[PDB]
Amino acid sequence: SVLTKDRIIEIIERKTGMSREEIEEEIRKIMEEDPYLSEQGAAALLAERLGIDLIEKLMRISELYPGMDPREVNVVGRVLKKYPPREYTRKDGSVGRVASLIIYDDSGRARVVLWDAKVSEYYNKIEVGDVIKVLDAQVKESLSGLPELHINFRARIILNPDDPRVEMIPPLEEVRVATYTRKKIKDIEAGDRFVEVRGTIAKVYRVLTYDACPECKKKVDYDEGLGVWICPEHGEVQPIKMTILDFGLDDGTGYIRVTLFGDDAEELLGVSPEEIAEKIKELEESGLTTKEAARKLAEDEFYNIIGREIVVRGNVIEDRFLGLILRASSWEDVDYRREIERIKEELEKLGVM
Amino acid sequence: TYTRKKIKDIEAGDRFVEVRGTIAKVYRVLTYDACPECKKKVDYDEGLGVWICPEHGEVQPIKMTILDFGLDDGTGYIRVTLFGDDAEELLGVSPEEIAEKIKELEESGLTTKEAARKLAEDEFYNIIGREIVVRGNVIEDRFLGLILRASSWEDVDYRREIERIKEELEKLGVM
Amino acid sequence: TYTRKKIKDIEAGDRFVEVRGTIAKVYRVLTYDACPECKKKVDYDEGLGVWICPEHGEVQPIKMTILDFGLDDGTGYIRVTLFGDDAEELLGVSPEEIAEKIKELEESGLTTKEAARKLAEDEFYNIIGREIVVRGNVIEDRFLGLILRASSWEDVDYRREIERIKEELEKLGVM
Amino acid sequence: TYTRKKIKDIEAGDRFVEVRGTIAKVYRVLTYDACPECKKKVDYDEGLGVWICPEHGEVQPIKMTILDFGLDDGTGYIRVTLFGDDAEELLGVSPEEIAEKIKELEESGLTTKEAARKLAEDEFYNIIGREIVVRGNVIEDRFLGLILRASSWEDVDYRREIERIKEELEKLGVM
Amino acid sequence: RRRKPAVERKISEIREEDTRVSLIGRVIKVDKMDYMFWLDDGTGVAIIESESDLPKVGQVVRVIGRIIRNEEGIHIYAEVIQDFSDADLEALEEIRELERKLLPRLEGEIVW
Amino acid sequence: RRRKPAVERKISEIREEDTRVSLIGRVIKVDKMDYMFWLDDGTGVAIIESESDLPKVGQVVRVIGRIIRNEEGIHIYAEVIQDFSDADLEALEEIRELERKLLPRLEGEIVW
Amino acid sequence: RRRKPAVERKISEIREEDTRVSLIGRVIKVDKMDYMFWLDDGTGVAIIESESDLPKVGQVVRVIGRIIRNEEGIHIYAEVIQDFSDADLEALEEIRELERKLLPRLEGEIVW
Amino acid sequence: RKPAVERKISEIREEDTRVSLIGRVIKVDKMDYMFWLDDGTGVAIIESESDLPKVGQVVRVIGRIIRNEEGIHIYAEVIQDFSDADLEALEEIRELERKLLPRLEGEIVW
Amino acid sequence: KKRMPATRLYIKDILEGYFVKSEGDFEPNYLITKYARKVYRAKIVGTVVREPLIAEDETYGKFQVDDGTGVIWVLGFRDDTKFAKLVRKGDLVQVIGKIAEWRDDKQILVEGVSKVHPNMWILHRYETLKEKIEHIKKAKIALEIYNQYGITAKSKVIAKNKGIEEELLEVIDELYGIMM
Amino acid sequence: KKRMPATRLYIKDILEGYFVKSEGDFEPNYLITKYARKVYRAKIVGTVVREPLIAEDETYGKFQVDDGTGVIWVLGFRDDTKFAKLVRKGDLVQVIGKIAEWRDDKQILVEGVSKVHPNMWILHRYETLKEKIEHIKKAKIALEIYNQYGITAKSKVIAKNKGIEEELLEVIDELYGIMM
Amino acid sequence: KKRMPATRLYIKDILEGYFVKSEGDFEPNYLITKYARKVYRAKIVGTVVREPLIAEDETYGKFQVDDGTGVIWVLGFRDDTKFAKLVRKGDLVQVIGKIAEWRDDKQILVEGVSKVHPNMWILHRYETLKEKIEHIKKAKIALEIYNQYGITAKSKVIAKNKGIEEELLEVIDELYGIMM
Amino acid sequence: KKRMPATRLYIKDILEGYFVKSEGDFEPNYLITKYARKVYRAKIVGTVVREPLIAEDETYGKFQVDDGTGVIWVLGFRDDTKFAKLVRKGDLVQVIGKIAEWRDDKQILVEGVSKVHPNMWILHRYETLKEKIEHIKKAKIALEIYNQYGITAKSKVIAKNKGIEEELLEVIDELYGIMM
Ligand SMILES: [Zn+2]
Ligand SMILES: [Zn+2]
Ligand SMILES: [Zn+2]
Ligand SMILES: [Zn+2]
Repeated sequence: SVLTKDRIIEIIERKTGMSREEIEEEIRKIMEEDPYLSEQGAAALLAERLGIDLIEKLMRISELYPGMDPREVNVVGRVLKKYPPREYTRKDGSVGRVASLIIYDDSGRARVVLWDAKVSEYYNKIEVGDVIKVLDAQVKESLSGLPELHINFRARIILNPDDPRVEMIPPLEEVRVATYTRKKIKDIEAGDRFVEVRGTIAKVYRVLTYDACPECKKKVDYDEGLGVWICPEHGEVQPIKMTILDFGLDDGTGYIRVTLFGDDAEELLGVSPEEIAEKIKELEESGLTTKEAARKLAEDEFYNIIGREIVVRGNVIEDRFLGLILRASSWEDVDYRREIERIKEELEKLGVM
Repeated sequence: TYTRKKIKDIEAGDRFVEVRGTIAKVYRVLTYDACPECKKKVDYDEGLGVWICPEHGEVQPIKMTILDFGLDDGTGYIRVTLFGDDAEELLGVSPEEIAEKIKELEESGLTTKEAARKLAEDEFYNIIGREIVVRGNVIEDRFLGLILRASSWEDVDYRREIERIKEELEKLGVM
Repeated sequence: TYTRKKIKDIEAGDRFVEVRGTIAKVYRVLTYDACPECKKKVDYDEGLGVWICPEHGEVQPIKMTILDFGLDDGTGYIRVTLFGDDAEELLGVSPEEIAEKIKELEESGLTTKEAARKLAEDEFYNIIGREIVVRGNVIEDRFLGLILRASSWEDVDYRREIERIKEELEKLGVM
Repeated sequence: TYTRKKIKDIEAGDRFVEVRGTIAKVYRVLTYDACPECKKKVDYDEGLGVWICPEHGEVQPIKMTILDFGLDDGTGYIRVTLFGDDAEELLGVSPEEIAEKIKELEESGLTTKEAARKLAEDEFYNIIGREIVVRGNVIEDRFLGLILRASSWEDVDYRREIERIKEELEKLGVM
Repeated sequence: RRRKPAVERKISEIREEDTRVSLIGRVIKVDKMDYMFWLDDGTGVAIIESESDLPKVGQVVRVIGRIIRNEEGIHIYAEVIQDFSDADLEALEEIRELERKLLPRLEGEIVW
Repeated sequence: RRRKPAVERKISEIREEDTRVSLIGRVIKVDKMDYMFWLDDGTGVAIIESESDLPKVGQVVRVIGRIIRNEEGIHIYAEVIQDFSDADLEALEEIRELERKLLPRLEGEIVW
Repeated sequence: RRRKPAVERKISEIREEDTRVSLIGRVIKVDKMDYMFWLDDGTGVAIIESESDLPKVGQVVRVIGRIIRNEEGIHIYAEVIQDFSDADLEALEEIRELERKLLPRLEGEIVW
Repeated sequence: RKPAVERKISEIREEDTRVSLIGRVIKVDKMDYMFWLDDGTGVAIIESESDLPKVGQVVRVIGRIIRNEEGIHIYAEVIQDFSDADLEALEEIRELERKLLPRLEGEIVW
Repeated sequence: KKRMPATRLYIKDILEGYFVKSEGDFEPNYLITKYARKVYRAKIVGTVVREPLIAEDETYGKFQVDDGTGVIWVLGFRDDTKFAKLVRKGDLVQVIGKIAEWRDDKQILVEGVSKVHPNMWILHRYETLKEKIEHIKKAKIALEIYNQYGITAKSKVIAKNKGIEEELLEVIDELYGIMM
Repeated sequence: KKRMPATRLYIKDILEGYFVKSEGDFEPNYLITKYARKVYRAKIVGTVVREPLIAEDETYGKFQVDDGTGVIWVLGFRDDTKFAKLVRKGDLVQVIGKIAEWRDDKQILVEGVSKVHPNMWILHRYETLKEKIEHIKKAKIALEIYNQYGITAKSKVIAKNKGIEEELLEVIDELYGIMM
Repeated sequence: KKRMPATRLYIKDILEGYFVKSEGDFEPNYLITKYARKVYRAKIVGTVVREPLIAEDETYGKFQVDDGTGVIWVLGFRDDTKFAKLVRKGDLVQVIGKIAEWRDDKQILVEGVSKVHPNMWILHRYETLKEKIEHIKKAKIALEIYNQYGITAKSKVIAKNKGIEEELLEVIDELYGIMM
Repeated sequence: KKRMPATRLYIKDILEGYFVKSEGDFEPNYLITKYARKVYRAKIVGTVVREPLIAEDETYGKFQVDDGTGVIWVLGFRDDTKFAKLVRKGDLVQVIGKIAEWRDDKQILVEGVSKVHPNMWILHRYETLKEKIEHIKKAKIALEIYNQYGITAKSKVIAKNKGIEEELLEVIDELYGIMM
């Protein structure tokens, strides 16, 4: 709300020391020049001439945490990754149109989720490497513990703003990440860390959902005698359902088991964990056991992801009953030209050309 | 017996006339009450609360269908009306269904005639462009011109029409 | 000098009449050679094979444009023919470019009238719907009705129209 | 004479062994020349052009058939080979038909082993699933392990097996 | 559900039941970091939230937009901004009063 | 550049220059494993392929499609297949004769 | 009739014996009323006749179709149409040449 | 579906629907395609569809009973011959089955 | 060979008018507003609120116009889409065209569109107001004349004596007929 | 009230005709064929060739029609697109509609489409041939009556006493006026 | 290069067993009975209830086998369909084949079927009961060894000195794991 | 509990390999290619050429895959038939699966089918070419040790220290036995 006519007079009285009658005379001088201005507008113009009108008076992504007033949301960012739009069912039963985007600055990175009609408004016009100005939006905590940006109706997105912080964003080429290690399957042993493997999803072992702490993102034990979930890191907490996925990777020289946790599995399957929850529940309603229902769910409906190449990375460990398994920190789809270059250099080593 | 005649030669007062052609338009579709024995119109009396047929006394009303469309045969255009059984035989839907449809249009907040027109043009638009041969008599309306009241209708007999065209070609000076 | 007159009251033989209206259709655009100084059609006589103006002698003609469109003002439809440089001002384009456009359209194998009408319809369709004031003399054609030859044109005024409609309301008795 | 035994206890080097079971799979069907007196394969000499039998001098060879299949008794799986006329009675097809059929197989561009396999699996599949009693000896082969060479085969005797089942059931402790 | 029509009202006479508002007036000054500006009508000052185009100080313009009601106050989501500084306003206000004092009775007469 | 319509021609009178043809005949044998069927109109036999559907054997059919000419053979790729089981062929042939007998002279009438 | 693999060849190397060919290129000109489009792969321009759908102009596409050989010209009877608007053509041509100049010799080595 | 049931003429029960019987044909009738069986203890009326057995041989029939007001009739569907067979062993093994089987599944758990 | 003039309307009068669809081929579709005005071709002045929506193959192009009194879908079909290529969202326009129906909503089949100054918007306001009040009083005068006799030769004669145009009588007759 | 009858035609004769677009309100756009026949509504029988392209927003529909002599683009706009839902590839239909011009290519704006039996196809062919023969005979009879004498009052007398319809002569005169 | 011998079963046992699907390329599927028995190849003797149905393209052939205990669907794919041609309705046959579960229902994949004599059917009842009693007594005498110690060296040592196969302990362990 | 890795192959290698059918239930079927390579599971990339064919009772589903050198059949039986509904004509798919033989023709049983991008197709070409070259090199290296030494312990040790893998030796021996 703009300051009232009396409020501006009080501010001008404090910042200048002129009496109310003197200010009223200066106001009366104004509409003589412009009779179409309001009394409040005349006071605002007088303050602008006096230099007082700045009553209404650099933020990065790192300092942002859930719970800010959207009015304070003013950040910039260059597109890092662009996800295809997805579909979600609203609370009323209608199906909504949901899309996610990845942007970054020199201070950090954040995940933004674009909702409903706005996707047609901004998703089409936005491309990778572009700069986005963010205002009046909501901040939410992710399953990974990093802030997520929810673009609702009140939120606004601007293409190519005239902000000084645009130039200080590093380009995509300068973006640096970890190195990990590229390795073939046949020559890895237990305990080898930071290893990446590219291949084909050849088998779907298990899909599960279970309750976990919403703060440290780890499983919570439910106490039968007490009736709540006790986290031995935060005490009693409200559980959140998160999913795990166990599948098998193949490369042409071997075949290994890989475990995916939480958000990455969510993106790979493309369904929120809640649906996994009621599907598991309604399989349980058929009298089947938990693990049998999990295998059935993995087999009957999520069979469409077999045969798609991925590039996973993580740390490998050994189990005495299962063999070698690979806990995946994260996964990314392929990049091709790089793999073509590797094949070319391998041909050169072979001594064919 | 019925006599075949081109639509151009149709004048008010002719009887026992049959016409071949195509359905070019649909004007109205509806249903109304009639006596269950003579299939004639009955009058519902609000004061008596009963239906009176001045041939059978009080009777139980039955639904009969009224259909109005337009027929064209390449030389003219005539409005044709169909009553009762043959109408829903051509449409292929039980008359009680038409009664339910016109009613459900009525409580929508719409009056009877425009509801009938909407029903005619919104669900029965597939009968346009079908070869039809009708038999009946012509009657003049001071509001609508010539009207053909079809007693009954049937599909076209191909062989007779082929022979007619052959005869006309022979007469014209080719065969 | 110049008298205002509603279209509904326009009859043949009216002289020095100006109307306010809206361009509701474009009929034809064309151009041709005429005497540069008196703005009159010159005859390309084939006996001497020269452009003669038989009121000034032998002259070298220059190009000028003719436009034929239609005007509507909420009371009746009239046709307007605009001559020469006024058409250039209204369209904002030189006559010469119009000339080579006409040539390149007609060389495609089209009649001069048909090519002219095609040019009018497919290139000058963005001027219809605007508000104009026409000013000229009314002529009668046997096969065209009433046609207004425009001596000059000017865009509509605002305060004069406002005061005239205000005084008309005063005559009405609303205030 | 012949001693009853079970497949689980069958050991190489055993002779005069009689077993009962069912045919599960057929391995090979072949026919080759042999002496008509000692029923032994004759040696064809390229330098002589004749089939010498080095126990009766030169003789005219005659066809004789060899069968290879597999037997199950519920306790083990044994490959078994049968000679000549016993296979004739079991299969019911005279050897010249087998010779003609195999030759029919090899003009297509097939050598002996796969052609015999195809003929066995294409026209002699109906004989598996039929109970058979075999009598013969156990032999050991470096690749095929245990093989029962059947001197003769006989149909299952139901009553003796029924009484054997009854007496073993009594020894179990049921009655 | 057809789109609702715009209704012309003044800042000092803004009603609660309204949703879409067309406002005619002068901007006093603009804050660019927020893409927002202050619009003066002659009877009040309003907050107008621009999306992609920003005006300049001292021109009479007409903006059609949506109103938002919250605890913060009255901030108007601008949708379409148009220039009007080269125009009349006295006759506009006059026809506004005439229009308002004539419409209530016009449809009152003439039954069916 | 208007498209050439389906010229109606006989199998025994198939011309080299044709690109799209229509036939009316009867199927004599069908091979569903290869999507082949043999069309015999009484004056010759031709092979016709299929997109997804094959008719059963013994009924009159009409096929509109493009001619595939190569060294393997002269066969027609079907595009549209219709059933003329109840059709009368004699009248159709009679009008075909009447048409190519009359039409060329008919167009000669009328001047400019 | 065993089905022949779709042999892939460049436009200017189209042979007379070829039956089913796959062509990869771009559409520089299309026609919707004839439903026919021209491919310009750099070495030449080709006429392709579609059945139900057409691509746009300038977007890289791939097509698999049979050959229409006649005195009029060389047309290809399309059946399969896919888009390649974002592919590395240089790698494709490099691997094509590499495959061509390797494989015939590779089968030569080893015996039985 | 319902597994085939085998029963006996004098002990046939109402609850049974599809039943197997064994008996000897004593006489037939072609007008109704029907015939009579005896197993030494009773008479069974069997209504065949088109096939006809002969009199005096032991046979087995798979049919379904028709419990109507017209009398006793068996809607037979299968007949098979056993003239070469025995039956005392069949009866003894049936008795063994009845006196053993229902006890066996009750033994042991999971 | 004549063309009837366009009449200037408020959009609201267009939305809840009574649409008479033609039957023969020698007369056009038209609209009868509440106060018995016969409208053939409409002409409006107003703003555009949304981006024009035109198909990729320039078959049809439609957008929206608002005069502060309603929402109207201005359409242009086939080769009329060129008109829809002249409009960008956020500008005053003047539109002229026919009136037609679809899915129970009034739509203007476009015939011409142009950009125009606000002063013409004020002119449109004044003109439509005066025309509306004129037709109101004329129809009110004709109401009792219709009610007392209806359509009779004496009624036509006396209506001519008061100087009421002939058409209004049958306009009122058709309006009353469509009342039932 | 008068709806003029629909005449049966070959597609080629429709695609070859001369189109005259009416200017006034009370006149329809029509097509004068090569042999001086005036058609308002066309009724053809043909085989659907390609699958109907129906807009997702339910605005326009279109499909092609062949009958052995030409292929034409049958359209349907606005509320008429429902008709373009009743047919599919391979069908054998009968189509009745108006005549429209677009991009120098003729089209039929549909007002009715319905499937038929092959006997309808044969009868349609006979009927169109016979009707064409009759009209070309009449035009041959009238051509010399027009060209030798012209348009005179006694020319109409001659036309009526020899059984020549009056409309044929001004149709022929307009045809010539077009072709010069 | 080994083959496990087939085993004779009641149909209800196959119907009400537990299907363990091996996932490695060096172990096949198998079936666990309620009484802790491992079955690889089924082998039953019974009567067909329905006529064989065979696909026209010779791809799959299945029919129904019944003995009074249950009805089972015996299947053959591809070239095994010839077996489905060897049997006519109403006969008393013997079937030997594999085990595989479809839509939560057990199945027998055919490998060999033959005509037989009823005396063998009595022999079949004899043999199946003789196997049943021995295996159930073995399970009974091994259950205490399982649940007293578990998977320990001493447990299997005392079991093998008692006269019980060691693999039965692992079979019981697998069945108990399937229980929970 | 092991599963052998899948190999990447040209269709012209699957068509011209030798199919070895295992007899024991503990070993799977396999195929030895012309250049002495044993394949358990194949993994091809190809374009579908015809519409997927589905059983009405959906006991099987099959379609055709082509990459540029030959056309092969993808089958799915019983439970797996769902896979045959994941693809449509005109797609660029990647198929991982097993190998099956039926009427002297080699076919693939699907185990996973997934759509890919053209860049996947290019990667497939490059990778398969590299693998083929490497295997040819190793094969010609090991062939002369096989021929001039034979299968002896010292020969195997020399192969081990000469960079030749062990089981390739009996691969060569099996190929030589089969070709005989
Ligand atoms: Zn916690
Ligand atoms: Zn009555
Ligand atoms: Zn001059
Ligand atoms: Zn000898």
